[PDB]
Parts: sequence; structure tokens; C-alpha cells
Amino acid sequence: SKEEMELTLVGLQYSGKTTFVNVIAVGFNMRKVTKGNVTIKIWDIGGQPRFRSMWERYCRGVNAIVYMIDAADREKIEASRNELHNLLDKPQLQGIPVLVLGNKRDLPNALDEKQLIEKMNLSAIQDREICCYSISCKEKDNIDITLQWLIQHSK
Ligand SMILES: Nc1nc2c(ncn2[C@@H]2O[C@H](COP(=O)(O)OP(=O)(O)O)[C@@H](O)[C@H]2O)c(=O)[nH]1
Ligand SMILES: [Mg+2]
Repeated sequence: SKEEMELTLVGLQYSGKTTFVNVIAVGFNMRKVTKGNVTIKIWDIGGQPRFRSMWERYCRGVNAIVYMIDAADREKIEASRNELHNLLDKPQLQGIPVLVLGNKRDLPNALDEKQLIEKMNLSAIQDREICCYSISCKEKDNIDITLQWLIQHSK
């Protein structure tokens, strides 16, 4: 039956947030995308240091948080891990499901799902449902399963 849901998309700069929205369809960009009888309102929020203080506010009240990672940029994983754990530590975000996406699977040296889970310390995240997929926006790889997970959280 016809529904609407809301997602906030975060993660470091260059991880592929805006690309992902483009494939599925600056400080902020809001877009609505319709899939599987569901209209998804997406907040694509900047990942540069100066925008990270606004992540919490944009995440409050959403159906799901999508956390984008450049899985091939291994140097940035530590920072990515830190920002994700710092975000999920904010009490007002208690219990919101999080989908962690290891983007750029098409590139040499891309971390797989196991490596992302371990290196991002996802297993430590206890208050909520958390999922992690390896994807390529460029080659449209594992985009379908990502959309299915999102739609399943339309509530
Ligand atoms: N090889 C590859 N490049 C990607 C992929 N997704 C995004 N990119 C590239 O990564 C760069 C940053 O993407 P963008 O969507 O601007 O990242 P944002 O800063 O998180 O919004 C751009 O050059 C994209 O073309 C992917 O799946 N594979
Ligand atoms: Mg962007």
C-alpha cells in the first residue's frame, strides 16, 4: 500500500552520497525518490568537517540512517569509523536503524563486508538494527538489495 519514508544520508566527503541518490533517482540536498510503492525523502548531507555538527539534527526522526563509506579509501576508514560511532552515541538517535554501505566495490583494494564490519567496529553498535552491504554506484552493483532493505524500513 502507498507509503512515504525518510532517510538521512551521511558519511565522509567523497564516499559517494550524492552519486548514490543520482543512481537511485554542498551542505544539504533534499530529494524524493519513488520505489516499490514507497516515496523516499532523502537528506543528502555534507560530510566535510564543517557540516558534521549538523548530522544529528538531520538524523532525528528519520526511518533510517544511511552511512556511506569509500570502501577503497582505506586511509579514511579510521576517521569514518570515528564519525559513525560519534553520531550513534547521541541519545536522541537511539534505536534508528542504520545501513552502512561500503561503496566503490568496483575499485581495486575495496574492503568487503566482513572487513568493513570489523574495521568499522559495527559489532559494538548495540542499541539498534545495523546492516552492512558492499555496493558500487558506478556499476549499479548491489543497489537492488540496498533499496529492498530501505523499503522494508518504511514502517
Ligand atoms: N569508482 C567509483 N567511484 C565512485 C562510486 N561512487 C561515487 N564515486 C565517485 O566518487 C566521487 C565522490 O562522489 P560523490 O557522490 O560526490 O561523494 P559525496 O561527497 O559523498 O557526495 C565522485 O568522483 C564519484 O564519481 C563508485 O561506486 N565507484
Ligand atoms: Mg555530495
